[PDB]
Amino acid sequence: FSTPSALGKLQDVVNHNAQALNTLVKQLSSKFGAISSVLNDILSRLDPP
Amino acid sequence: FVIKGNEVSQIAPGQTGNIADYNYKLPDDFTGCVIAWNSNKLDSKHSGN
Repeated sequence: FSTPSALGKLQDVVNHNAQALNTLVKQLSSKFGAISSVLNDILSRLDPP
Repeated sequence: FVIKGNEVSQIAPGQTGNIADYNYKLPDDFTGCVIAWNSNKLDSKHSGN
């Protein structure tokens, strides 16, 4: 009850999976060299090729 | 077909304009060759062809 770090072994697992999912979602906002991260902006601004 | 010089660039995949949109359109996956040459000496008239 008293020691907040006593259960760290399980909290680290929960935190690591939460961080992995949050990072994976955040990567959707990246451009990777593209003009925009949103596919609809690319399709509406540029011609097919 | 016969087109204007400013329309020659429209005979290509993904292009827009009055010809690409309403007269002759190539597919986005077009494979082949687009050959164009000046015909001013054959098609033009002083009264207008």
